[PDB]
Amino acid sequence: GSMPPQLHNGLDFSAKVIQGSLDSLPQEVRKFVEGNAQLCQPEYIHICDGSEEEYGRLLAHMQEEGVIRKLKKYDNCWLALTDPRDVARIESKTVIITQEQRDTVPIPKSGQSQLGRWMSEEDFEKAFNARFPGCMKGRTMYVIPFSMGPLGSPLAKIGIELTDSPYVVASMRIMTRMGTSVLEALGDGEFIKCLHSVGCPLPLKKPLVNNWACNPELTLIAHLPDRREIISFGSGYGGNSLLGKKCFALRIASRLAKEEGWLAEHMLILGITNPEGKKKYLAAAFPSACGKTNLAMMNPTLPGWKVECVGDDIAWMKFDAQGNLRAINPENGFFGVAPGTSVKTNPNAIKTIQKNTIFTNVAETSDGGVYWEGIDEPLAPGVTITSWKNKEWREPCAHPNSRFCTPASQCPIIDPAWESPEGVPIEGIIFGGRRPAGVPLVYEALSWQHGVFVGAAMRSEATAKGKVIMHDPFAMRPFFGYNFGKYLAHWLSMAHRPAAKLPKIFHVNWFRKDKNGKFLWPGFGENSRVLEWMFGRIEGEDSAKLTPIGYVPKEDALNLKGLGDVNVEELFGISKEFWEKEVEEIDKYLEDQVNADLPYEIERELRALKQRISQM
Ligand SMILES: [O]C(=O)C1=N[C]=[C]C2=[C@]13S[C@@]23[S]
Ligand SMILES: O=C(O)c1ncccc1S
Ligand SMILES: [Mn+2]
Ligand SMILES: [Mn+2]
Ligand code: NA
Repeated sequence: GSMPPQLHNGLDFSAKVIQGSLDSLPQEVRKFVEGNAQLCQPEYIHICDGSEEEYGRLLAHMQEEGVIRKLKKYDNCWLALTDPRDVARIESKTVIITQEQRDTVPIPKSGQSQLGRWMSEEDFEKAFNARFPGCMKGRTMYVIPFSMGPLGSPLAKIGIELTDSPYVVASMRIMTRMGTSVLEALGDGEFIKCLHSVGCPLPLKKPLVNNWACNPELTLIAHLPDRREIISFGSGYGGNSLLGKKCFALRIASRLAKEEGWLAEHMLILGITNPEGKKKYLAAAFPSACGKTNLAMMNPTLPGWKVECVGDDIAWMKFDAQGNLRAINPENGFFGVAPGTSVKTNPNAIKTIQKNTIFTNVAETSDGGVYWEGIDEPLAPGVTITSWKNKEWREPCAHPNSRFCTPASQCPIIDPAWESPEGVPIEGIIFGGRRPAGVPLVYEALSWQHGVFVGAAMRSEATAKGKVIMHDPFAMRPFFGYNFGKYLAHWLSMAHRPAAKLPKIFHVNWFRKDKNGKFLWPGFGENSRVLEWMFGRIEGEDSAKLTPIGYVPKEDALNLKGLGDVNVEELFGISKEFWEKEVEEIDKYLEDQVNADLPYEIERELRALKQRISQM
């Protein structure tokens, strides 16, 4: 873009650019970069090109400043350890700004909304002014041009993230498509404006802990959908700082999707091929605490079946002119929870993460390897462990929210269409939650409307003493870009869309325990048997029986060959007393939390379920 006019010498930042050119940027890109540079006062501006050279040098530099360590056991893998105050998304400091609160969250009947956090426009200007002026003093402002989705896909959308964190740059290179080709594709078009800062201008006013710059007290993750802006301050943690992911691809994206006729959801996408050489794509939404990544990369136990991964976290879906629900994975990598990852739980992840992968808050072995709880692999004596707190270890060795951040292209079961610009046709949508009692292994919704209800009704046992069953509709509770009632209405409207081929909707539960606490289902790759049943159902097979909660596998329909005796009686048991309570808790929840914005059809599904249960 062109040089700003000025009476002095404070507005044109061209002389501080150390890679790239303000002149070569599209006009609105320069205005976004230069205006924030005027505000944040970085020492330098680096316009990222996405090259391997850039990446390699940025890593080595972080290595030089003690901010990351090379993991010598592996091929180009790296470890970051954070300030223990900056380890996770902070929901209570995550907000969406709109003129009217009701556009962002429903106004609850009696309680506080659990479905979002609204902040007023005026409150946010004050909060911004108290954080961003001068915040990058002494630092480089990196400019990251990025695409969500395959470059050029009709479903893809472009952002520009400004950040003062090299860690965010490196991770965005993995988790998005980043660099010069994006700028060239963008041209004079529109882009989501993403501004991030760790909130630690130099000279530092407060102690730097573990060489991890952050500002926990002023952490604030804000979304301004009307301005097409995401503005995030004080956290380097991925869900807070990698703005393409939750901020853009769920919060901003879900609101855009509502307005444009598509869906942005917290779903994995997998492709499954059966022994008859037929392949289907499925999407699944489980709470953050559950195992999307494991299901998306499942190694099936059933012979002749194959599972391939399109994505493990976020799906962008649009019914096309032909009525097919086409989906893309808008991301470029996997930002997976490391603990619990083993050759038994996810052998394909184990394979993926030994090259070109950045790990955060895991333990390090003395031979330059990684360790965490649940890795389920012994260490040779001699090999010692440094914890994620940078101390010798024999409390966990890795933070429970520690991560790997790995390229999608490296997954040995990555689907051949995982980057196809047209997306993949979704034929089933799976909801699920961790339920120790009452809820069967699998059931199928009676209708589209019943299925949307099933999404809305999702509950799951929270990670621990005492247990709590929390609501998490569509697995979107932390992620709604707008009023949940209106999101319900948007999903319900798909039934009325000309030509739409509405996928079958299922609900799963791998967690049911019997009368004495015994797991009723062995899980892992045996979950391929559930996927088999769903596959058949989608093909029209007569393999279901009706129950009050929906369809379940009829007698002998579920493939149990090789498993022995399975207590299907208890696993598929439906208790009237459990379901009476369940429907009441769902009622109370929807009435309070959705209130005047609850669609008629969802109230009707509630009444119908109540009625079916009453007739048991
Ligand atoms: O089990 C368990 O855990 C399960 N199932 C189904 C679905 C989902 C889960 S977790 C989540 S989160
Ligand atoms: O909380 C989430 O669902 C999540 N999913 C993937 C990667 C990071 C996060 S913060
Ligand atoms: Mn997620
Ligand atoms: Mn309708
Ligand atoms: Na560190």
